[PDB]
Amino acid sequence: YSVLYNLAPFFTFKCYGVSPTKLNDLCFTNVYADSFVIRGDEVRQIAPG
Amino acid sequence: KQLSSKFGAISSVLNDIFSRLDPPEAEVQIDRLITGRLQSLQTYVTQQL
Repeated sequence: YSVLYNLAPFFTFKCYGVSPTKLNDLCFTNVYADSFVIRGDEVRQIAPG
Repeated sequence: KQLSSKFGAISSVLNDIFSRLDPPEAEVQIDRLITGRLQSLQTYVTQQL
């Protein structure tokens, strides 16, 4: 997660339910990556509630 | 059984909160957990009295 948290080649990185600082410390089973493109007007909608 | 209460948090273990969540609001989460357990202890002490 150094390329995601420590380094920022991507415009916006935001974590809601997990700590972005300790991403490398946690261990989980699997991740389901969803890749899709939104225009800049509706990118705010990617958030719970 | 009072140690198993989340008290509105995401976990019942303070180590999990410290190693899982961002410290600037993990401080508030730990404060809420300890004040809930302190209130439970106060209620138990009043019952004992």
